[PDB]
Amino acid sequence: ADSCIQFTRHASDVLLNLNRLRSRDILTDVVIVVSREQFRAHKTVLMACSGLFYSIFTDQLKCNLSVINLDPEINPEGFCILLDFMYTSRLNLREGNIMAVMATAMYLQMEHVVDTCRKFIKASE
Amino acid sequence: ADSCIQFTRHASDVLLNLNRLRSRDILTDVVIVVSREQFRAHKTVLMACSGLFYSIFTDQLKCNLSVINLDPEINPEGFCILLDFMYTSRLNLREGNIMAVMATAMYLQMEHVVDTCRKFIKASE
Amino acid sequence: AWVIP
Amino acid sequence: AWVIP
Ligand SMILES: CC(C)CCn1c(SCC(=O)Nc2ccccc2F)nc2nccnc2c1=O
Ligand SMILES: CC(C)CCn1c(SCC(=O)Nc2ccccc2F)nc2nccnc2c1=O
Repeated sequence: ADSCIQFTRHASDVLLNLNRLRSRDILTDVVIVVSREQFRAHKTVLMACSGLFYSIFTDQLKCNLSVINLDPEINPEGFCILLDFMYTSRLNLREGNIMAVMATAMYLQMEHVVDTCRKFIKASE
Repeated sequence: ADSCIQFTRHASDVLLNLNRLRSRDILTDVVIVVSREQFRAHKTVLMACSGLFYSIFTDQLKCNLSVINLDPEINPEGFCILLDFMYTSRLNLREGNIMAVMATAMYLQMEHVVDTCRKFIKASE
Repeated sequence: AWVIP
Repeated sequence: AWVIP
């Protein structure tokens, strides 16, 4: 209907509660492995944020996997920063991590993050 | 870190994509039954929006159920309106459905919705 | 909160 | 969009 009312803070509150489920390890259904590191997450949040995870979890065989191994060139800290961004909207971008974050965002197909990284690099430059 | 940047539209974009997964029936993992009607959804979105679903899906036995039957007094249209609100932030509140929506929101433990219903009822009256 | 979207 | 939160 065109007659709906909207609760402004709803989407933010849902995301905060999804991140609280991740903290508490509630209903997490996949482990992402990045070299020696493991990260537990919810497949639906990953698919909602990343073109790569959308492709993986819509594949008729990979949708059933409980462990996904990323390419060994992916930096675990870069992945951790992007997983935190998926669950919070906040990106911990620093001079010391920007190249790894940008490369990880390119691989995960997260264009907005790639764009801000490119802008911060261009400004320095 | 206190040095993060934030993407304003991220939470809204995640919620829109979760609702697109629900439309496409991708990764839905529970059927909610409300009398003669069935609704497919994602347990994590339900838990993030409703105190009742948080309690159900954190219970060590009920977390494994693929079907949850609601109380027969719950109106299916009222539930449909609240499920759409969970996935979109928009509440289709109308004179013809407000009592059912309020009763359903009380049962699902969705206090903000109960509050707006009470306000709209008080204004009429 | 609530608004007209 | 990006902002300082
Ligand atoms: C707007 C954009 C910057 C969001 C991030 N994002 C995403 S988000 C994954 C996505 O689109 N999920 C999805 C799609 C349809 C229905 C339900 C869904 F959950 N996918 C991409 N795919 C290819 C290239 N780039 C992107 C990219 O930047
Ligand atoms: C702020 C409020 C109005 C949101 C709706 N809401 C909720 S939302 C369910 C919830 O809290 N989820 C959750 C909690 C911790 C960690 C992860 C989570 F996903 N729960 C309630 N519980 C009892 C009474 N009222 C409410 C109520 O109004």
